[PDB]
Amino acid sequence: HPHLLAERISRLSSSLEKGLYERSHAIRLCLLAALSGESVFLLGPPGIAKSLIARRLKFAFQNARAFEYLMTRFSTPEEVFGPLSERLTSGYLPEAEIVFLDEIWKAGPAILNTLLTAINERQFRNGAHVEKIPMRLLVAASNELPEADSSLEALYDRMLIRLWLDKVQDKANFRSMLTSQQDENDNPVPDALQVTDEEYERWQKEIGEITLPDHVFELIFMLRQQLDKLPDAPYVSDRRWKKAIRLLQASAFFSGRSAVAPVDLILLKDCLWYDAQSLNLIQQQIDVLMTGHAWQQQGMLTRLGAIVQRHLQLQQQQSDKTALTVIRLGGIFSRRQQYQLPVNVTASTLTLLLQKPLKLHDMEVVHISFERSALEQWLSKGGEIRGKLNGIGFAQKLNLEVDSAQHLVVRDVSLQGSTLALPGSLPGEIKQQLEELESDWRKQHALFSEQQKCLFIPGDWLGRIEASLQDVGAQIRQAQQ
Amino acid sequence: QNARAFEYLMTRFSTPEEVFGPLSERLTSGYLPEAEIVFLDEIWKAGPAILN
Ligand SMILES: Nc1ncnc2c1ncn2[C@@H]1O[C@H](COP(=O)(O)OP(=O)(O)O)[C@@H](O)[C@H]1O
Repeated sequence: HPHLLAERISRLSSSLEKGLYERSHAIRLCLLAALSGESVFLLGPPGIAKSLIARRLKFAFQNARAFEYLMTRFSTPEEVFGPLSERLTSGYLPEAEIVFLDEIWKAGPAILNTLLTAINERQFRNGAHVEKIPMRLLVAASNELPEADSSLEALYDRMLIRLWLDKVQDKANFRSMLTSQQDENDNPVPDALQVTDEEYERWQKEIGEITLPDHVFELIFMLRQQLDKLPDAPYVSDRRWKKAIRLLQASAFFSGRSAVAPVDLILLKDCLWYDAQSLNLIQQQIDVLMTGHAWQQQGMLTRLGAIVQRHLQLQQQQSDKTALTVIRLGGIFSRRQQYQLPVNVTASTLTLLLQKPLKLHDMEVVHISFERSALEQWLSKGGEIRGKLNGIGFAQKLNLEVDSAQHLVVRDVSLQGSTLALPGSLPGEIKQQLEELESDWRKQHALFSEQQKCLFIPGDWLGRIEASLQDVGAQIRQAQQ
Repeated sequence: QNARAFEYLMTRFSTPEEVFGPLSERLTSGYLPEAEIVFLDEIWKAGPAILN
């Protein structure tokens, strides 16, 4: 039964996208809010099918009445909700399933004060007594943004979904859209896919009963603190976080799942932002968490570094078995020219370990990576040589010299000798920790391949999650070589 | 030991006949005149009759 619900939801939105190109993220987002009792905000230039989406969602229900209205600076509440005689509200707002209000950032004060009570309570003041409003979806579109200190900020804080629609950009999708014969005022949804009034009231009870896992809630446990330490981060109150749980629980209910999935957190990119400055910060902070702390991407990166550090520690401890012999050469030269090993070493940026560690540049080091292009000139011509510490930083100058037993001695500030050595040709402890970390990467990748088929997930976001998981698996495979 | 609560959201459509109780002389059983702890959320939006 729960698995068959994802087929009907995926088939319902397929018929609604007939005639609307590059609008898949706008139709699937309005469908989730219509079946859960939420709202959706649209922002963009006038002329991007912002009014057709308000008239297409009414076809999914058996008994749904649409309402299109443009809020003006001189508009009166008697034209939106209905004029009084006791109020003739036949076919307006109190008895409408889907209402559309274009340009909400310019209405009168009498309309804005009454619009805040029709969302939190879904009631209307019909003169004396009050009556419920069966509003299933509230969509509002405009073009500009409200002021930072005005009376229009109360309605913006209550709107959960805030989408930023724009014009088309693909050339192939523009030719089919420019020449479309599909009627926008017809009914392209079959009767078998239309939901009834009994199914809408039953789904509202099963949404709040969705189990909340502890591992999925760990993402919001850390992402909430990231939006508070940065001054450029938008202010997200507790009312916005409480309404985001209803949208996240309903996203997995219509996808054939019983619990909240970590992949449903991508919908927060259109709910926390509020202007053009917060758009580049919300989409960047979520992308880091979705490619870091989501599928244990960043959790395995910091754990892999401990295995590499442990492997280098065991290599420098057993360096007394393999030394470093430097062969000599004949010829006629004024200086004692030395030659390196032939086929024994062929890498350019090879690493050389050491026995007793020293303090170079007021810091410790365990391995010094030299360059094959500069080692041949120092062993023959002479002079000074450079080299970075711990394989990082700039190539600093060291006190390298030759020894009596054909070895390399590195001195510091206290004239301390240290014979260098090269790493030999995997210990049992390193292979044990590497096998356990590789098993966690395969288990985490299996969870992403079982929940990515959700309908409320954009298509361009799948290319970044797959590329991030492949980067972690490619770094662990290089250490076991 | 004997404390009666009263949780009512103060809305702009609220009337004095609902917060304190409707009249018949006023049915104020379990409202505001006979309550130990009263809670009124959002008080900056009530009417002039309730504020007075
Ligand atoms: N991006 C788009 N893709 C497909 N059709 C579109 C698009 N933008 C507009 N249209 C078509 O243009 C018609 C009129 O749209 P309109 O209601 O003026 O948009 P808006 O409400 O944004 O001004 C609609 O019937 C719709 O089919």
